[PDB]
Amino acid sequence: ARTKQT
Amino acid sequence: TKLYCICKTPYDESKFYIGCDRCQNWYHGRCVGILQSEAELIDEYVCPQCQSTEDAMTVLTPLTEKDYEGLKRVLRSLQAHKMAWPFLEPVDPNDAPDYYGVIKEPMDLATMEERVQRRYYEKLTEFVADMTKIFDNCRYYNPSDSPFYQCAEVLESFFVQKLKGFK
Ligand SMILES: [Zn+2]
Ligand SMILES: [Zn+2]
Repeated sequence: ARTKQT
Repeated sequence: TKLYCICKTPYDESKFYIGCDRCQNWYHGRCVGILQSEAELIDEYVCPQCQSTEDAMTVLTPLTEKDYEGLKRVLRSLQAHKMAWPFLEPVDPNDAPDYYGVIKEPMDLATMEERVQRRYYEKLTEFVADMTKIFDNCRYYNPSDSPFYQCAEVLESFFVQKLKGFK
């Protein structure tokens, strides 16, 4: 999936 | 520089985001009920609204090749059901008078098979409408404690389960 994490 | 999520808020690098592949918007994982580890296990993501729209449109999209084959397998499983005995064939007219006297839109699994064969159905909703027509005709014509009615109940329940995940 396409995510943005820290 | 933009606003994301159902909660209309700018990007916060410290928050976990996931991108919907249908609408291309971004969502806080916390706002749509998915954490990072769960997100790791899925290839495409689809946000709740987009997912609702897909669920709702399954009955409306055009029937494909494979869909028609699937409808044939569904009818076959129904025709084999023990409680399907009253619905296999049209009611014999010279047998049940008042049946056609009060039922002007009969339906039966054999007729449904013919309709599937010639692609009379173009949307799942039409197929489901005819299956429902079978059970509602039955429940309209027979008392609720009678075997006919209860057979309609059993097979409709079986049908609803068989239809899950179809498209
Ligand atoms: Zn979406
Ligand atoms: Zn949010």
